[PDB]
Amino acid sequence: TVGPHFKQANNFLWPFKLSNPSGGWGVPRKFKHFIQGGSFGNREEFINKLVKSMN
Amino acid sequence: AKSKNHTAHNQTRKAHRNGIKKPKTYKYPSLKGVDPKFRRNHKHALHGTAKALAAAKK
Amino acid sequence: GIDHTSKQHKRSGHRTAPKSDNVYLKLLVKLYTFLARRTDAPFNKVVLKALFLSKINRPPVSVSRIARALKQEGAANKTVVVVGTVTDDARIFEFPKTTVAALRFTAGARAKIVKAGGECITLDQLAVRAPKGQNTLILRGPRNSREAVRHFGMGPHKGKAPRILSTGRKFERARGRRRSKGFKV
Amino acid sequence: GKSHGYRSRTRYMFQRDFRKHGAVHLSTYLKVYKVGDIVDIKANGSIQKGMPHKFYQGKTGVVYNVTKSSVGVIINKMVGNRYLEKRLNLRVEHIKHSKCRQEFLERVKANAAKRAEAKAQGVAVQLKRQPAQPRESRIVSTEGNVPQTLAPVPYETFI
Amino acid sequence: MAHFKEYQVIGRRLPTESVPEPKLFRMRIFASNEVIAKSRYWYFLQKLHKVKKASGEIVSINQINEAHPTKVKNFGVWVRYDSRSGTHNMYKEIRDVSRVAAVETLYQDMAARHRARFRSIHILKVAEIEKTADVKRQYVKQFLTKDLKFPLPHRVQKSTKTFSYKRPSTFY
Amino acid sequence: EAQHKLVFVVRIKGINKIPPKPRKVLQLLRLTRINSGTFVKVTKATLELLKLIEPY
RNA sequence: GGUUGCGGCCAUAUCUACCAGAAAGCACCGUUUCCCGUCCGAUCAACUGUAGUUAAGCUGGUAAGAGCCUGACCGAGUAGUGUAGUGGGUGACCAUACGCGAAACUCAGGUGCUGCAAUCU
RNA sequence: CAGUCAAGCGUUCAUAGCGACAUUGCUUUUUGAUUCUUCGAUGUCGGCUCUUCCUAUCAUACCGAAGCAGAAUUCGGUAAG
RNA sequence: GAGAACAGAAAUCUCCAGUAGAACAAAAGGGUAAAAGCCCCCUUGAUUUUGAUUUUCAGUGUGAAUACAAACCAUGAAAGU
RNA sequence: CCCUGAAAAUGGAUGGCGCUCAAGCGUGUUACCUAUACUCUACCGUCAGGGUUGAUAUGAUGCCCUGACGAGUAGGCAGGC
RNA sequence: AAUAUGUAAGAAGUCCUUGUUACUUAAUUGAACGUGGACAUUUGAAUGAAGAGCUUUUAGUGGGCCAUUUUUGGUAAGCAGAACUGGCGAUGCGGGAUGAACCGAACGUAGAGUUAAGGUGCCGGAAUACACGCUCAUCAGACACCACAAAAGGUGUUAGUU
RNA sequence: AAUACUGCCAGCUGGGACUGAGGACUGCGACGUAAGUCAAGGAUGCUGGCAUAAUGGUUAUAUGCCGCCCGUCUUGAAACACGGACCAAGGAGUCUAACGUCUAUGCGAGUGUUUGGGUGUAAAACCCAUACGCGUAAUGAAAGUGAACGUAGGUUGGGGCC
RNA sequence: AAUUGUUGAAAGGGAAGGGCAUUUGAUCAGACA
Ligand SMILES: [Mg+2]
Ligand SMILES: [Mg+2]
Ligand SMILES: [Mg+2]
Ligand SMILES: [Mg+2]
Ligand SMILES: [Mg+2]
Ligand SMILES: [Mg+2]
Ligand SMILES: [Mg+2]
Ligand SMILES: [Mg+2]
Ligand SMILES: [Mg+2]
Ligand SMILES: [Mg+2]
Ligand SMILES: [Mg+2]
Ligand SMILES: [Mg+2]
Ligand SMILES: [Mg+2]
Ligand SMILES: [Mg+2]
Ligand SMILES: [Mg+2]
Ligand SMILES: [Mg+2]
Ligand SMILES: [Mg+2]
Ligand SMILES: [Mg+2]
Ligand SMILES: [Mg+2]
Ligand SMILES: [Mg+2]
Ligand SMILES: [Mg+2]
Ligand SMILES: [Mg+2]
Ligand SMILES: [Mg+2]
Ligand SMILES: [Mg+2]
Ligand SMILES: [Mg+2]
Ligand SMILES: [Mg+2]
Ligand SMILES: [Mg+2]
Ligand SMILES: [Mg+2]
Ligand SMILES: [Mg+2]
Ligand SMILES: [Mg+2]
Ligand SMILES: [Mg+2]
Ligand SMILES: [Mg+2]
Ligand SMILES: [Mg+2]
Ligand SMILES: [Mg+2]
Ligand SMILES: [Mg+2]
Ligand SMILES: [Mg+2]
Ligand SMILES: [Mg+2]
Ligand SMILES: [Mg+2]
Ligand SMILES: [Mg+2]
Ligand SMILES: [Mg+2]
Ligand SMILES: [Mg+2]
Ligand SMILES: [Mg+2]
Ligand SMILES: [Mg+2]
Ligand SMILES: [Mg+2]
Ligand SMILES: [Mg+2]
Ligand SMILES: [Mg+2]
Ligand SMILES: [Mg+2]
Ligand SMILES: [Mg+2]
Ligand SMILES: [Mg+2]
Ligand SMILES: [Mg+2]
Ligand SMILES: [Mg+2]
Ligand SMILES: [Mg+2]
Ligand SMILES: [Mg+2]
Ligand SMILES: [Mg+2]
Ligand SMILES: [Mg+2]
Ligand SMILES: [Mg+2]
Ligand SMILES: [Mg+2]
Ligand SMILES: [Mg+2]
Ligand SMILES: [Mg+2]
Ligand SMILES: [Mg+2]
Ligand SMILES: [Mg+2]
Ligand SMILES: [Mg+2]
Ligand SMILES: [Mg+2]
Ligand SMILES: [Mg+2]
Ligand SMILES: [Mg+2]
Ligand SMILES: [Mg+2]
Ligand SMILES: [Mg+2]
Ligand SMILES: [Mg+2]
Ligand SMILES: [Mg+2]
Ligand SMILES: [Mg+2]
Ligand SMILES: [Mg+2]
Ligand SMILES: [Mg+2]
Ligand SMILES: [Mg+2]
Ligand SMILES: [Mg+2]
Ligand SMILES: [Mg+2]
Ligand SMILES: [Mg+2]
Ligand SMILES: [Mg+2]
Ligand SMILES: [Mg+2]
Ligand SMILES: [Mg+2]
Ligand SMILES: [Mg+2]
Ligand SMILES: [Mg+2]
Ligand SMILES: [Mg+2]
Ligand SMILES: [Mg+2]
Ligand SMILES: [Mg+2]
Ligand SMILES: [Mg+2]
Ligand SMILES: [Mg+2]
Ligand SMILES: [Mg+2]
Ligand SMILES: [Mg+2]
Ligand SMILES: [Mg+2]
Ligand SMILES: [Mg+2]
Ligand SMILES: [Mg+2]
Ligand SMILES: [Mg+2]
Ligand SMILES: [Mg+2]
Ligand SMILES: [Mg+2]
Ligand SMILES: [Mg+2]
Ligand SMILES: [Mg+2]
Ligand SMILES: [Mg+2]
Ligand SMILES: [Mg+2]
Ligand SMILES: [Mg+2]
Ligand SMILES: [Mg+2]
Ligand SMILES: [Mg+2]
Ligand SMILES: [Mg+2]
Ligand SMILES: [Mg+2]
Ligand SMILES: [Mg+2]
Ligand SMILES: [Mg+2]
Ligand SMILES: [Mg+2]
Ligand SMILES: [Mg+2]
Ligand SMILES: [Mg+2]
Ligand SMILES: [Mg+2]
Ligand SMILES: [Mg+2]
Ligand SMILES: [Mg+2]
Ligand SMILES: [Mg+2]
Ligand SMILES: [Mg+2]
Ligand SMILES: [Mg+2]
Ligand SMILES: [Mg+2]
Ligand SMILES: [Mg+2]
Ligand SMILES: [Mg+2]
Ligand SMILES: [Mg+2]
Ligand SMILES: [Mg+2]
Ligand SMILES: [Mg+2]
Ligand SMILES: [Mg+2]
Ligand SMILES: [Mg+2]
Ligand SMILES: [Mg+2]
Ligand SMILES: [Mg+2]
Ligand SMILES: [Mg+2]
Ligand SMILES: [Mg+2]
Ligand SMILES: [Mg+2]
Ligand SMILES: [Mg+2]
Ligand SMILES: [Mg+2]
Ligand SMILES: [Mg+2]
Ligand SMILES: [Mg+2]
Ligand SMILES: [Mg+2]
Ligand SMILES: [Mg+2]
Ligand SMILES: [Mg+2]
Ligand SMILES: [Mg+2]
Ligand SMILES: [Mg+2]
Ligand SMILES: [Mg+2]
Ligand SMILES: [Mg+2]
Ligand SMILES: [Mg+2]
Ligand SMILES: [Mg+2]
Ligand SMILES: [Mg+2]
Ligand SMILES: [Mg+2]
Ligand SMILES: [Mg+2]
Ligand SMILES: [Mg+2]
Ligand SMILES: [Mg+2]
Ligand SMILES: [Mg+2]
Ligand SMILES: [Mg+2]
Ligand SMILES: [Mg+2]
Ligand SMILES: [Mg+2]
Ligand SMILES: [Mg+2]
Ligand SMILES: [Mg+2]
Ligand SMILES: [Mg+2]
Ligand SMILES: [Mg+2]
Ligand SMILES: [Mg+2]
Ligand SMILES: [Mg+2]
Ligand SMILES: [Mg+2]
Ligand SMILES: [Mg+2]
Ligand SMILES: [Mg+2]
Ligand SMILES: [Mg+2]
Ligand SMILES: [Mg+2]
Repeated sequence: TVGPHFKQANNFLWPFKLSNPSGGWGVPRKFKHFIQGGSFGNREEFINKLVKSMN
Repeated sequence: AKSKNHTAHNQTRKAHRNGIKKPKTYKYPSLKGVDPKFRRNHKHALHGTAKALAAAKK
Repeated sequence: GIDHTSKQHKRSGHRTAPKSDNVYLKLLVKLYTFLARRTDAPFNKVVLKALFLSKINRPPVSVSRIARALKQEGAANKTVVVVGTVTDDARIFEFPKTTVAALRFTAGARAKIVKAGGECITLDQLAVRAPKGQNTLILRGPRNSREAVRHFGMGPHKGKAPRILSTGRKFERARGRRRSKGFKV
Repeated sequence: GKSHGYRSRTRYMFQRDFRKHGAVHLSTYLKVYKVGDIVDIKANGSIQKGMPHKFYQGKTGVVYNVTKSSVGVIINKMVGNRYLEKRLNLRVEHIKHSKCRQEFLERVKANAAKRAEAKAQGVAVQLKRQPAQPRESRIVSTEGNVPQTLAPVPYETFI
Repeated sequence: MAHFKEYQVIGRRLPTESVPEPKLFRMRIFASNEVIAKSRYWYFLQKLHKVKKASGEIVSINQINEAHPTKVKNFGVWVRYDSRSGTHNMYKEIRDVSRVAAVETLYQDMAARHRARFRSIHILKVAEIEKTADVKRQYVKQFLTKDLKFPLPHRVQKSTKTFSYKRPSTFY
Repeated sequence: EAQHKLVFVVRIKGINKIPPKPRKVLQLLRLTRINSGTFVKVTKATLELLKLIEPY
């Protein structure tokens, strides 16, 4: 909710430590934007499926 | 026997080891090179308000 | 691998036990490492460290410096602690009462401290008397009265005393020291 | 050989702005400076005396000495991997009051108000600046405003 | 660029004090997911209006599902693309069953025949051709002649083991 | 809708050959190794940060 | 509101052609004993405020005026540019991705604001 | 050493054979430029000898073209047997 | 530019326009119009004592420079310089 | 896209074999292979944070919990043989 | 303009009262340093902080080379010289057959898993997988850096334009 | 109405692989009316095989994949750069005078017995008077002069203590 | 020790030697109880 204490609530959490995505990446080359068929920058609603494969 | 002439490759790399110290700030800085006439009086005027505060714990 | 942000495998850089090898010194450390782990009282952590300190960081507290410290307002009954030797000083003619805890007292110093109707306490008797260090006055000697610091930071316009082995004129007092022989510092 | 003198490279740096030459206008000598004022250094092409070095052009610093015709500004000069302190003896035509601090002051005098006017009301204040927050939820209406479909357009030449 | 969906997109020049309710423009983008679709929307709006994403906002992004997906249609298609020597408009005709399934083969055809990748095409217009004989292009008109039939000769069978003991037919 | 107010970032690109500026922001977001990942509150004064490091 | 002495910002105050300016003020204007300076009382100095004038200075208005000033989704999200790719291309060069973004151009509106002090139908 | 445009040369006729101004290439037996390799050493012109390879073919084989009547020549193809 | 005997492309005299299109030892770049330019008048501050400061920098030196302090002077009605 | 333009010296190189509705070119969709990287665990060493003199057994530079990190020439230091 | 760059975002702060002097004002005027007094962590942006500050003494180094971008001389150069960053040097590992510098990823000893760059006919682990086209070369073609080709042509075929 | 697609469930459930660190108890829980029970701060139960070269170690060989000569100087060496046929044994940052930082020890406004004398179980240990050396005063070319206005000052941070 | 003779075992299609791993041959420790 990004509530009043999100700074200390957030920084309390030690930076997360994911695996390489399980399915793979779905792009062929990663270091392009998402919009250009690569993997970086804001992909929005989809940052999830990615994360739930790296977890 | 000509040799490289000059460069600056690898000198911000070195600058940012021990990394460009911030300039260091002091309450009550030096009066160095302040108006000699201002100081003459100020010394006398500091000597005055001093006196006025030992006379204040009499 | 990791973008390291801080030099890895860093040593803390504070002594962790005296470098000296004196049995008695190391016992004192055991007294105070204990005292300091189990007493939540400041004075025990300060003393513990200072016992690790090298001779250079243990300048002598003189007996007159001690005398003066008592003249602080409301300080005249506190018991002064000097983690290191304490030296005599014929320059005060008088000297007060109190009780000085110290690593060492010189011949001259305990004389004057006792002669004044006083007491000389080794560091472990002070423990017993003041486990929380209640009512102590810790003094340090002056660390930069050392000769060597004169020559530190030498360089032009630092006015900082040559490393020189004879002195006098003929000994680094011409060119680059005066307006009329080249220049000045 | 190469050249490297006190004013080198300052061609346009010390030039005069356009149709703004001639004597300088008298408010420049009216402004009053006391120790601790923040000043913005900018050399004046027309006053050759007491002129800042080209380096300190566009550099701000604080006046440490006030004298008949001149201020004394100190400026922090990062040389090497450090900063040194340089004192600069500028003339008044070349210095000026930095508005950099205005927004502060106009906000501290204002941070007094909101504080008193709210304490004397019943606490709750909040007077820390916050970055631009994203936009909230909204209903953009369609009445008198049907969407206008656009397309890409073919390739013309016109020449 | 992928498997395509059609999206209407709608944006408008972020409101101001003296211009609340700015004007709203729609496009129909042909893209694969909604994140690309909005990218394209801004790509093209800044080719017509004084906007950018920085100063506007998308009002609605809505998928458009083909109206009759089991009605074969004849699609005319209008395109602008960049070649290695300049840029040029085109028109092609695609026979398929949904505006989107056509945009797919378009980008394939453009790629195979004119070496043009996604980045260089602009889909000017896609349109269902109502009456026949407005079908201009031949590679389509072939398939609109009455009671049409045709064999599929020299038929070739996907062998599922490495060795075979027959000797194939291509019969059909 | 309201613009999103919170973002989650995971570092994609490895450790080496990274230019000084974004190499700094990656640290201030605690993303100092590949495939680790933090939350970031979405405000201009971080949205620029987010911008500064998309390639990674 | 005018004017004047002193101003601030220093063309929305400037440039070109006309026109209008009550009152007071400014001006031009009269004299050459005296201080004063000129090849020349034109400028500079003195005396008169008398003997004359709104001609000019000066103030304001006119103009599809020049100039200058302001603005706009005018051009133009263009030109340039920070970042990205094992993008395209023989190259020259060029698309696209996340951002920042001119100058000209074209249309509109404007044509000194104002401080201290004295004075004026 | 080879091209492209083709204004011109060629009685006439641009291109049989040539070709200006321009412009595009190639080659590495020219010569430069460079100083990467060798200065505790790669023996340094020419010839003699003798082998092999390249083809941008001088001859020989079979061809197309000609401003080829014949004879002679010329431009060109396949070609280093 | 428009005007005046010899006098002419150029001698000297006058009026108008004139943002600097001139001049300021010198190379060039800044800068300057009741001036910084030109003509005049009075001058020696191109002086005495010793520190701070900027550029070059090692924040040594040398060169050059800035702004004060303390004298003695120049100019001008004066502020000033 | 293909062809012509397109000429060098031992015999030879899309890495090789070979491939032609490709095993070629453009583009799309999935599945799959495997770094000293990533995730989890174990062990070593380093650094750090804590706990523990209470006797009546054996290490207090010791014992116990905990977290993070580990490339390396010249070069420093350390602890060992 | 972009990119780059100076300062600022408070307790060393802010507000009232009225003390010192030989500077300075016409002037207790101002300047400068102060005594007394009023207001605390939403005390004045964000993110980070395996803390911050400080001193002394000493090694090696002071032949450099490459890559993208900017960039000077040169027809050019695997040429010579600058700028920013990243590298190689000093660094192995995976990909690029091969290779100092490219791509990926930086190394304690191991296990299981997932991947990067790059690949999956056979050599060779991995679809002789899927789908639309295009190409037939009596010197086809086949993956960045990279191991080169141009003007000009074609009634080969392909799809487009007026 | 259905379905697809995208998303969620602190809904059920099968197969397969790797691990099993720890070693009384102690924590947070979970199920039970309850007694007790549990998958809740790290593997136990049951059954069999051999008790040996079975497992394991060493070694030779073979087979898959990988592996250039080391040393040096160099931007760059496996280099078509140098030394090196092979073995043993020698073989290179010392000692001294005078010094800087640092540390340990002694004593401390002083400190240094060892030129010397005394003395001895005789190059040892033990002892010691007079000087000297460095330090406890500085600063000037020198003649020379020579460190308390004051609780050895005022201000601002300061650990610690009260 | 280099280097050599004999004997024994073993490998050897333009060097030899090395890494990880396992077959086979030879040899060996410990551990059951
Ligand atoms: Mg898998
Ligand atoms: Mg799956
Ligand atoms: Mg994948
Ligand atoms: Mg790939
Ligand atoms: Mg997982
Ligand atoms: Mg040389
Ligand atoms: Mg060179
Ligand atoms: Mg050099
Ligand atoms: Mg110490
Ligand atoms: Mg001390
Ligand atoms: Mg001393
Ligand atoms: Mg020293
Ligand atoms: Mg001396
Ligand atoms: Mg000097
Ligand atoms: Mg020059
Ligand atoms: Mg210049
Ligand atoms: Mg002017
Ligand atoms: Mg001057
Ligand atoms: Mg797009
Ligand atoms: Mg655009
Ligand atoms: Mg386009
Ligand atoms: Mg199949
Ligand atoms: Mg964050
Ligand atoms: Mg932020
Ligand atoms: Mg963005
Ligand atoms: Mg009148
Ligand atoms: Mg007059
Ligand atoms: Mg008038
Ligand atoms: Mg009139
Ligand atoms: Mg007037
Ligand atoms: Mg006008
Ligand atoms: Mg463009
Ligand atoms: Mg750009
Ligand atoms: Mg890259
Ligand atoms: Mg590129
Ligand atoms: Mg070109
Ligand atoms: Mg753009
Ligand atoms: Mg226009
Ligand atoms: Mg030619
Ligand atoms: Mg021609
Ligand atoms: Mg003919
Ligand atoms: Mg003909
Ligand atoms: Mg002819
Ligand atoms: Mg021709
Ligand atoms: Mg060539
Ligand atoms: Mg060549
Ligand atoms: Mg030749
Ligand atoms: Mg050489
Ligand atoms: Mg040579
Ligand atoms: Mg040799
Ligand atoms: Mg030889
Ligand atoms: Mg030779
Ligand atoms: Mg030879
Ligand atoms: Mg020889
Ligand atoms: Mg003929
Ligand atoms: Mg004939
Ligand atoms: Mg004949
Ligand atoms: Mg032929
Ligand atoms: Mg032959
Ligand atoms: Mg042959
Ligand atoms: Mg005349
Ligand atoms: Mg000269
Ligand atoms: Mg000049
Ligand atoms: Mg004037
Ligand atoms: Mg003259
Ligand atoms: Mg002189
Ligand atoms: Mg210097
Ligand atoms: Mg220095
Ligand atoms: Mg220096
Ligand atoms: Mg320096
Ligand atoms: Mg010197
Ligand atoms: Mg100068
Ligand atoms: Mg093709
Ligand atoms: Mg060969
Ligand atoms: Mg080839
Ligand atoms: Mg292949
Ligand atoms: Mg193939
Ligand atoms: Mg393909
Ligand atoms: Mg799938
Ligand atoms: Mg498959
Ligand atoms: Mg690896
Ligand atoms: Mg590992
Ligand atoms: Mg401990
Ligand atoms: Mg290491
Ligand atoms: Mg060891
Ligand atoms: Mg030993
Ligand atoms: Mg711009
Ligand atoms: Mg900044
Ligand atoms: Mg008084
Ligand atoms: Mg107070
Ligand atoms: Mg902050
Ligand atoms: Mg934090
Ligand atoms: Mg910390
Ligand atoms: Mg050093
Ligand atoms: Mg050094
Ligand atoms: Mg040198
Ligand atoms: Mg050196
Ligand atoms: Mg050297
Ligand atoms: Mg460039
Ligand atoms: Mg070069
Ligand atoms: Mg790089
Ligand atoms: Mg490096
Ligand atoms: Mg080297
Ligand atoms: Mg390196
Ligand atoms: Mg590397
Ligand atoms: Mg490899
Ligand atoms: Mg690769
Ligand atoms: Mg990549
Ligand atoms: Mg093979
Ligand atoms: Mg296989
Ligand atoms: Mg061929
Ligand atoms: Mg050919
Ligand atoms: Mg050939
Ligand atoms: Mg072939
Ligand atoms: Mg390419
Ligand atoms: Mg290759
Ligand atoms: Mg051409
Ligand atoms: Mg062509
Ligand atoms: Mg064609
Ligand atoms: Mg066209
Ligand atoms: Mg579902
Ligand atoms: Mg579920
Ligand atoms: Mg167990
Ligand atoms: Mg266990
Ligand atoms: Mg219950
Ligand atoms: Mg249980
Ligand atoms: Mg056995
Ligand atoms: Mg066995
Ligand atoms: Mg056995
Ligand atoms: Mg067994
Ligand atoms: Mg057995
Ligand atoms: Mg054997
Ligand atoms: Mg072996
Ligand atoms: Mg190999
Ligand atoms: Mg070797
Ligand atoms: Mg070399
Ligand atoms: Mg090399
Ligand atoms: Mg080597
Ligand atoms: Mg070689
Ligand atoms: Mg040599
Ligand atoms: Mg040799
Ligand atoms: Mg030996
Ligand atoms: Mg030796
Ligand atoms: Mg040392
Ligand atoms: Mg000691
Ligand atoms: Mg003494
Ligand atoms: Mg002795
Ligand atoms: Mg004897
Ligand atoms: Mg005796
Ligand atoms: Mg004696
Ligand atoms: Mg003595
Ligand atoms: Mg001394
Ligand atoms: Mg003295
Ligand atoms: Mg003297
Ligand atoms: Mg005397
Ligand atoms: Mg006195
Ligand atoms: Mg006195
Ligand atoms: Mg004070
Ligand atoms: Mg052989
Ligand atoms: Mg047993």
